[PDB]
Amino acid sequence: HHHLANTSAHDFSYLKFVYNATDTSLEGSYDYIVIGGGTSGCPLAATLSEKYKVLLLERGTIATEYPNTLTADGFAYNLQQQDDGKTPVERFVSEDGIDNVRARILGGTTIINAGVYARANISFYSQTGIEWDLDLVNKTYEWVEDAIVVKPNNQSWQSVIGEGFLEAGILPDNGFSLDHEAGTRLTGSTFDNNGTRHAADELLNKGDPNNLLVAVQASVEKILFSSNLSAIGVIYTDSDGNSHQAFVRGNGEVIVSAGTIGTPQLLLLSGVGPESYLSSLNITVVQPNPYVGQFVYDNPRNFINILPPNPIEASVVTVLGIRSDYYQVSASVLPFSTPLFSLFPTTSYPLPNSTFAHIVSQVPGPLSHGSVTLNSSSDVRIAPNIKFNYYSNSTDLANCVSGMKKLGDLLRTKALEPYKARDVLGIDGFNYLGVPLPDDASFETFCLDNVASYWHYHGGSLVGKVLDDSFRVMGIKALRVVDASTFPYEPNSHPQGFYLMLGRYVGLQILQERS
Ligand SMILES: Cc1cc2nc3c(=O)[nH]c(=O)nc-3n(C[C@H](O)[C@H](O)[C@H](O)COP(=O)(O)OP(=O)(O)OC[C@H]3O[C@@H](n4cnc5c(N)ncnc54)[C@H](O)[C@@H]3O)c2cc1C
Ligand SMILES: *[C@@H]1O[C@H](CO)[C@@H](O)[C@H](O)[C@H]1NC(C)=O
Ligand SMILES: *[C@@H]1O[C@H](CO)[C@@H](O)[C@H](O)[C@H]1NC(C)=O
Ligand SMILES: *[C@@H]1O[C@H](CO)[C@@H](O)[C@H](O)[C@H]1NC(C)=O
Ligand SMILES: *[C@@H]1O[C@H](CO)[C@@H](O)[C@H](O)[C@H]1NC(C)=O
Ligand SMILES: *[C@@H]1O[C@H](CO)[C@@H](O)[C@H](O)[C@H]1NC(C)=O
Ligand SMILES: *[C@@H]1O[C@H](CO)[C@@H](O)[C@H](O)[C@H]1NC(C)=O
Ligand SMILES: CC1(C)OCc2cc(C=O)ccc2O1
Repeated sequence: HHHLANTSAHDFSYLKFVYNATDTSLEGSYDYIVIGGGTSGCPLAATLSEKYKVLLLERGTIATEYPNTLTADGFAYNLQQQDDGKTPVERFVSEDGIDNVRARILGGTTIINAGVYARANISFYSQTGIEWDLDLVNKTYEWVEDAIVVKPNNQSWQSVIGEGFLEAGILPDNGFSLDHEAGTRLTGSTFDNNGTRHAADELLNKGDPNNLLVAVQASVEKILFSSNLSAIGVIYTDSDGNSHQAFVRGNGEVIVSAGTIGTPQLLLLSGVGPESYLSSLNITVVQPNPYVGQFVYDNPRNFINILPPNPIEASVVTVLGIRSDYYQVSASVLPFSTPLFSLFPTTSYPLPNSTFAHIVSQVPGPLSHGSVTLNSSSDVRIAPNIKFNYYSNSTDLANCVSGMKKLGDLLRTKALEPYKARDVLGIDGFNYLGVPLPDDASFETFCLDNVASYWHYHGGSLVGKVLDDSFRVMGIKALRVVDASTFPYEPNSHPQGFYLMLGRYVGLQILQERS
């Protein structure tokens, strides 16, 4: 952990090569175009720029425009803020009826998230069947961590929860570790010890400023193809609504890094997707693939909220309780009168009047899946439909049962006993905001009725379905996808670490292949 970042201001040096998409001089040929300046997109573009001319296209603006994105304290503000179409948080509702958000900003979801940093479960690599260069994976983790990851300071609530998890039998004590392993640990954070947010945008600082150009408020509308099927370029619109073209040249490539929602949307809009679905919308099929926008996953979040009789200190999540069937954390939260959109699954949820502990469990996988479909066959700014089918798979429900029973165990610990309003023997001694924990039937109803998004959604452009083991779109030359659309299961409890790593790792695979 010699390599970890220090406390330091958010580094915006890269703004020297960030331009408004209104600049027509950006139009032309590049070696690489990366669509979406997010978690995977930024480190991929920075890596490619070491040797090649790169255009990164991001639909959102720069984080300096929304200062509440740059601190731990600002986290709530971004979810409370109304979505006017320009804000870094884009609000949506799944067809399941569950409120949710995605990022719309340079840096992607790393600019709005809860900061928790972990490496992938070391078993993930062989699970995929991809021939990963495991030494390069680990060096690439250190390259991310060196830039943006700290060892968090002590926070009283995280220490309480950590003692609780251990007392509740989530063993062993792993101390401070970045690794996803069974047991309780302090993990890394992309919030520094001063509360400054560090994010994927800062990895642009590792790019070559002579080779990397970033266009912001660049809404990529279509992938352009040859007339040997190859991606050749993009159409993108600017904030005034004027259109622009950029192309790749020679052995160059287009990479889509537009996220679980944005990637399948743009593939479908560009005629890459299920023949009968695109034909039904009169979208000309460039490449039939029955799986674009299929196998879209949202790991369930289930939770209780306790209202201690004495104030607790607010904390960022740093302490994790990991089993193979559930991943658990808790945030301590200040009261608010404006709700944090998607913290609770609907807008009709009680407001807290005092500090509360949000105590949560995450279902692994999950095994339930749904799909992304177009709402508009022409306009990328119109959000696609998304459905996750929470708990349609009974293994997911069985796992939520186990998780909720373990949160029961946690509330019974000596660790949590001081946070009860009444010194009675049972967990009815706590005061709850919303529904308290309840044989399995009542745990099942609790799981089904009170599910929220963990925000760790993934899928829609899966390796083995749409992509090969090199992240290439099967049947198309010069087109890759690198982002959370690529895997049907989580790499770990907190996937930003994996997707930051993946952007640079695939960039290095691209540079090697080209040698
Ligand atoms: C509120 C919240 C909290 C979270 N907390 C954590 C946590 O603490 N730790 C953790 O590990 N994970 C966390 N996650 C999950 C994790 O951050 C995400 O899974 C991950 O960042 C996704 O990376 P991505 O590259 O797939 O997408 P993104 O990072 O969202 O990148 C996609 C980018 O593409 C852009 N875009 C989309 N369509 C287009 C288009 N057509 N043209 C141009 N640009 C486009 C978007 O604006 C965006 O910037 C959280 C998620 C949320 C929503
Ligand atoms: C780009 O320029 C337009 C005016 O042409 C302006 O409205 C918009 O805010 C600018 N966006 C950025 C990111 O500078
Ligand atoms: C990669 O790092 C992990 C710790 O994150 C370690 O368990 C593993 O042995 C390393 N693998 C290789 C091939 O070095
Ligand atoms: C597609 O176009 C045909 C005309 O060629 C029309 O009959 C059909 O209704 C159209 N479908 C859609 C969904 O636009
Ligand atoms: C790590 O990954 C493998 C799935 O490949 C799994 O068998 C194991 O449960 C996972 N462990 C944890 C603690 O998530
Ligand atoms: C577009 O979005 C709304 C959800 O807000 C939905 O009711 C409507 O039917 C959608 N249109 C299509 C074609 O899916
Ligand atoms: C759940 O998931 C697996 C696919 O992984 C499948 O075998 C099983 O049939 C599904 N279960 C239910 C209850 O649908
Ligand atoms: C938003 C708030 C209140 O603080 C951060 C937070 C983070 C996780 C991530 O594992 C889950 C829940 C949560 O709650």
